[PDB]
Amino acid sequence: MNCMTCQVTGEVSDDNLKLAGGKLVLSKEGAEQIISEIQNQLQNLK
Amino acid sequence: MNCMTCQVTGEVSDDNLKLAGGKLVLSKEGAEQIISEIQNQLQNLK
Repeated sequence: MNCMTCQVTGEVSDDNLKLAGGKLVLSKEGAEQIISEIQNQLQNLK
Repeated sequence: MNCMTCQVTGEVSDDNLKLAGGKLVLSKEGAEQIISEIQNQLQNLK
């Protein structure tokens, strides 16, 4: 048996987040704004 | 064609960052740890 858990921290959420692959270019502030979107999706799905 | 720049902020970097994809599962704290890795890749090549 297995479950969706964080490989970097070990936390398990029902709304769980996924690692990057590169659909569009962002800078330092763009990437952190994606993490605002990602952490907001974990907090409540849009 | 055109230069690489942030579509979310408008900033350009020499080691510019890229959007999500879905490569492995993380939680809220794991995804922000990827932000630490991402912003560190941009910051270590200036």
